[PDB]
This record gives sequence, structure tokens and C-alpha cells, in this order.
Amino acid sequence: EDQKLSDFHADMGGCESCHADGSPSADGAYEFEQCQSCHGSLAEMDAVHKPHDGALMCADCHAPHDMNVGQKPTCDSCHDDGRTSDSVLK
Ligand code: HEC
Ligand code: HEC
Ligand code: HEC
Ligand code: HEC
Ligand SMILES: O=[P-]([O-])[O-]
Repeated sequence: EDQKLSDFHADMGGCESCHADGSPSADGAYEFEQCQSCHGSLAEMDAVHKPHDGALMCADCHAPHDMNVGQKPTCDSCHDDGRTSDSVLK
């Protein structure tokens, strides 16, 4: 099976690469700060990412314990109008 995104990161840097005291925060804010410490901000990302700057945390799409390395978030998790990744090109 492909590895979970959480475990892929834990192999590099442990659970504490994302979690303070290794325990999850109530709101995901700490974790989101950690994603950005290594990845930077949505403001500097591509056409699917940048429109979400100010609306979402990375984990809202890339749910690390539930999604695998390489797994593409699908837009139907939140938008009901049938848009897909190519919709930002049109
Ligand atoms: C960043 C890439 C992460 C790593 C590395 C680990 N976790 Fe995590 N975890 C992360 C997020 C963003 C969230 C919350 C959002 C979500 O999709 O759940 C979590 C959540 C947990 C939880 C709560 C689980 C739940 O209530 O469903 C636990 C107990 C947790 N994480 C533990 C954990 C451990 C032990 C890790 C090292 C093996 C670990 N996480 C890595 C982000 C990341
Ligand atoms: C630094 C300590 C990091 C933290 C905190 C988070 N990420 Fe990360 N991520 C990091 C690196 C160096 C890499 C590339 C590693 C490699 O060997 O390729 C990544 C990769 C991802 C990926 C892509 C996985 C793939 O498909 O190959 C995603 C989607 C990703 N990271 C998301 C992510 C999120 C949502 C985080 C916070 C919850 C997060 N990362 C934390 C370094 C670090
Ligand atoms: C949902 C609106 C998303 C949010 C919020 C974030 N990401 Fe994302 N990411 C998303 C999609 C749909 C895709 C796939 C794009 C495609 O069609 O290929 C991605 C891809 C990444 C990747 C690349 C993974 C790879 O294949 O190499 C990385 C590294 C990644 N996303 C990281 C990332 C981070 C760090 C975010 C918060 C700053 C973040 N994403 C938010 C959808 C969404
Ligand atoms: C929930 C985790 C989401 C997923 C998955 C995707 N999007 Fe999203 N998107 C989301 C929110 C909460 C918002 C803000 C909406 C608001 O009313 O402020 C957005 C916004 C966009 C936008 C910008 C506004 C718009 O023109 O609709 C675009 C272009 C957009 N989203 C596209 C999009 C695509 C193509 C996705 C799949 C790759 C996608 N979103 C996933 C929440 C979520
Ligand atoms: O190798 P394990 O993190 O799936």
C-alpha cells in the first residue's frame, strides 16, 4: 500500500514535526504553521492552491492521517458544482 502522508512526514521528522508536544491542536492552527514553515504559503503556490489563501489550511485538503502520499485531493469534498482541477484553467 502507499504510505500515509502523516507517516511519510514522521519518517523524516517525527510526529513533532507537525504536533506540539506530539498532541494535535484543537483547531489545526499549530499544524498549519508547521506545514508553512517547510512549504511556505498558499500565496506563492499554483492555480489550485492560491485561490484558497485565507480560506483553508493545508490539511483541509491534504488530510495527513487519512490520505496517502501521491493522493490528489478532489474538489467534490467541498464544492458541489462539479468543478475539477482543470477548472482553474478555464
Ligand atoms: C504533519 C504532516 C503531521 C504529522 C507528521 C503527523 N500528524 Fe497527526 N495530524 C495532523 C493534522 C493536520 C491533524 C488534524 C487534521 C486531520 O486530518 O485529522 C492531525 C491529527 C492527529 C490526531 C487526531 C486524530 C483524529 O482525531 O482523528 C492524532 C492523535 C495525531 N494526529 C497523532 C499523530 C502522531 C502520533 C503522529 C506521529 C506518528 C502524527 N500525528 C504525525 C498532521 C500530522
Ligand atoms: C518540514 C518539517 C515539513 C512539515 C512540517 C510539513 N512538510 Fe510536507 N513535505 C516536506 C518535505 C521536505 C516534502 C518533500 C519530501 C520528499 O522526500 O519528497 C514534503 C512533501 C509533502 C507533500 C507531497 C507528498 C508527495 O506526494 O510526495 C504534501 C502533500 C505535503 N508535504 C503536505 C504537508 C502538509 C499538509 C503539512 C502540514 C499538515 C506538511 N506537509 C508539513 C516537509 C514538511
Ligand atoms: C485543496 C483546496 C488544497 C489545499 C488547501 C492545499 N492543497 Fe496541495 N494539492 C491540492 C491538489 C488538488 C493537488 C494536486 C494537484 C494536481 O492536479 O497534481 C495538490 C498538490 C500538492 C502537492 C504536490 C504533490 C505532488 O504530486 O508532488 C504538494 C506538495 C502540496 N499540494 C502541498 C500543499 C501544502 C503545503 C498546502 C498548504 C500550504 C496545500 N498543498 C494546500 C489541493 C490542496
Ligand atoms: C474544502 C476543503 C475545499 C476543497 C477540497 C476545495 N475547495 Fe475551493 N474553496 C473552498 C473554500 C472554503 C473557498 C472559499 C469560498 C468563499 O466563499 O470565500 C474556496 C474557493 C475556491 C476558489 C475561489 C472562489 C471561486 O471562484 O469559487 C476556486 C477557484 C476554488 N475554490 C477552486 C477549487 C478547485 C478547482 C478545487 C479542487 C482542485 C477546490 N477548490 C477544492 C473550499 C475547498
Ligand atoms: O511504512 P509505514 O509508514 O507505512
